[PDB]
Amino acid sequence: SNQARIDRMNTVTIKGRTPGQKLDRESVKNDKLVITVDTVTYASTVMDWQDDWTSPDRWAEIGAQHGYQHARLFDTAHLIQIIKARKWIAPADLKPAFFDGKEYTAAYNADRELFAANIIDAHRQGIEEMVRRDLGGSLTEFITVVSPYVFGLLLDSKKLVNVDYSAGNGNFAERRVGMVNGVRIVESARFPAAAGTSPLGAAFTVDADDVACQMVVYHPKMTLVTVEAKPLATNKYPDNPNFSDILDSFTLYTVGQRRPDTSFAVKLTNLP
Amino acid sequence: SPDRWAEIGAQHGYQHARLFDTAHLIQIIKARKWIAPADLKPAFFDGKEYTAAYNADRELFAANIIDAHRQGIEEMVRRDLGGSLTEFITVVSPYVFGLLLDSKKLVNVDYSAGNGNFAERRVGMVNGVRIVESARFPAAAGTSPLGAAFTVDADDVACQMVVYHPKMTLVTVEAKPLATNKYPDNPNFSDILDSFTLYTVGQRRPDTSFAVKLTNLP
Amino acid sequence: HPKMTLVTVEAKPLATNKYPDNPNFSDILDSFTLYTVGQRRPDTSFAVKLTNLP
Amino acid sequence: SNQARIDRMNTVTIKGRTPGQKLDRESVKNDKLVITVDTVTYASTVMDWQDDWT
Amino acid sequence: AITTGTTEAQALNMTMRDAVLKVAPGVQQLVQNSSQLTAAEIAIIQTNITALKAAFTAAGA
Amino acid sequence: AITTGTTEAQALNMTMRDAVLKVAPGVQQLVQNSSQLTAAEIAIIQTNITALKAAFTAAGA
Amino acid sequence: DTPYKADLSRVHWAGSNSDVDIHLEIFEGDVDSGFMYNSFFRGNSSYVSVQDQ
Repeated sequence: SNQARIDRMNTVTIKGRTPGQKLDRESVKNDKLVITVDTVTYASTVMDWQDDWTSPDRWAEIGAQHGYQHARLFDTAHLIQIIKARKWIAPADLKPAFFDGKEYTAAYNADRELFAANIIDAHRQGIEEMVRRDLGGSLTEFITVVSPYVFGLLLDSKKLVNVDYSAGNGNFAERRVGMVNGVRIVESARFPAAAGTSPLGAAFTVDADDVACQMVVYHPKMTLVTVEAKPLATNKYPDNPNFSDILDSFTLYTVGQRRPDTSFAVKLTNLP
Repeated sequence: SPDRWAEIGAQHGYQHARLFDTAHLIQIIKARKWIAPADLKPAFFDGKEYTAAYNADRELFAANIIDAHRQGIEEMVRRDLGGSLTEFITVVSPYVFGLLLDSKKLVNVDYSAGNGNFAERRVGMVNGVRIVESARFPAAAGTSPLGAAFTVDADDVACQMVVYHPKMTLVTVEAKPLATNKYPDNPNFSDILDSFTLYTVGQRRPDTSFAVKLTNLP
Repeated sequence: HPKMTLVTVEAKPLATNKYPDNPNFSDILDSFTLYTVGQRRPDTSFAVKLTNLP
Repeated sequence: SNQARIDRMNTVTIKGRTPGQKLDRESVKNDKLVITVDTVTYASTVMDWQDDWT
Repeated sequence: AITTGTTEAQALNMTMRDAVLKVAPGVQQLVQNSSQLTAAEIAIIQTNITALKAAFTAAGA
Repeated sequence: AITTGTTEAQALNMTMRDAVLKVAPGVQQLVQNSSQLTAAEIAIIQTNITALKAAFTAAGA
Repeated sequence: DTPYKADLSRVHWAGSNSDVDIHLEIFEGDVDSGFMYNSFFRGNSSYVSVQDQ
């Protein structure tokens, strides 16, 4: 098929009693979730026999070049889908057990230290919100992804690199930093650069507001789900009637959100 | 339909576990109002409460909180309890726990070396008493399943820091541990599942604890 | 046609259950089932209708 | 569950050709069928212990 | 126009879903067989259809 | 009013049934996730609902 | 532009033209619910038992 399903359920409530009284009972609610696959991504190349007979071989180079684009597109789609989950509003039927998606802002400043302080404050707010949801015991499993700009800005903060406060964390000269608010930091170059469309489909379009979010925190198990109908494959065949050869590579998959309650995004505002 | 009893059974226990700890804190938050009886006055002291002032700058607010804690520690020292500061415990909410780290004297190394680390979100002590973080503080005013003695007013909701002695402040009386029971109701077309317990929490020596309140929060 | 006209969908075949009711000093016996019927191929059947009956 | 599904499909047609001619193709079409169960039928009787013992 | 920003719009969007999912299983029965075409059930279908239009108008589609 | 037992009625009912299943999946995505809430996608749902209304009017429901 | 576009046979697509989706969902053992929690203050108090007295 081209769909998958996952179930959802609520919680219960406690009450009190005295001798001679009867116990009361309450109902429990439930819902569902579905994802679908809609698009095939490919790349093709053709050549003639006569040209192939009078030139050095070059098929290996093109074969090697084919997969880099696939990997880049996969990573870009992953990040784009992570970013978009900052606007969900939980339905009232699951309110006690499910929450909303969050977003926090950092104000641009001429000085770099103040900008870093604002960013760290937003991250702290997010971490406190996460801790309030009984998730504080698993902060060793969360991950923080920052674009190179934010990664460079983080080293300019008055702390996180100063031995007086954060001994053994980072080094300014060597461009190194390991942790913030108890969570790891990872640098990625796959963040979107400008508004536009994507080959995957219409669910991956990005506007000006989306591009401003250059920092996100998520759980690598309970946040996203990937649905796959055809893994990446290649096949080179000859077209005997036409005197030529062809090479193809194609795949079919998609990405969707599972629990937007375990992530948040930080937004930079009033940029030049 | 498919079977779904295991999840309900798990939630049944999670909810009891969540209620136990909040019922534990609600009683400590109320001891601040205790007044000793007249006949026992010379050997028994009244409970105490201290207030902190909200400010836009975070460091000044943290300083206010630290001074409020210090006042209570100094009061404790005067009752000949200063020789047992290693037995007391401090319970702080996530908000106040995050406010402490901003102070530039508990985490610095020129003062209080060896205590805490800014990048790792680590703090060890405050005024000689260790810190513990909990998320069980009451969020809104209302009644409780445990009776009228556990009602919380909009003033008890404002206390977010507490100090107490584990072995001398509270006492727990129990009559039946947690149990479960599932059974069919043959005369009807239904199946049922139940959980129940019987216990309470009381006050033994309210004069060994104090609470701090945050005022004028927006 | 006994093989292509109808279909039967069942969620519980016929069963029985006998139990006592202690507080009411009595005994009960029950039998129950849950099923339905539907049309699979109306193509292979027809009906004959009588008209103008008195 | 409480419902079941059955599929439906169309048929094809035959053609012919002489040498040099190509072959045509045809499109088939689909549909489905669904059934549901909602009601329970039962019977019940009750007896007293004093009459049962005698 | 449809909106998806706030809890006020969330309630209307949620109402539309369960308003349309009640209509969905009746139209299939209307066409797949002659078993359930009694005049007493077309009446229920009609009330569900009427409720669907009110849900759409309330949601502002 | 809805009618059955004729070719025209069957065609109208088939069209009304087929118009509903296009709207059916859109509403679920409208409320289950935030990945498909862009302004460009709600336009398709708007046209689907507009066609569903015309189908209802034509069928007479 | 494929020559076979007008004569395709689509399996789970009904209607006058193959546009309506009637596919089947695929389900496994996945159920999302509330997060877990464990008690912490169980040992910080004096305890007395009067269960059967």
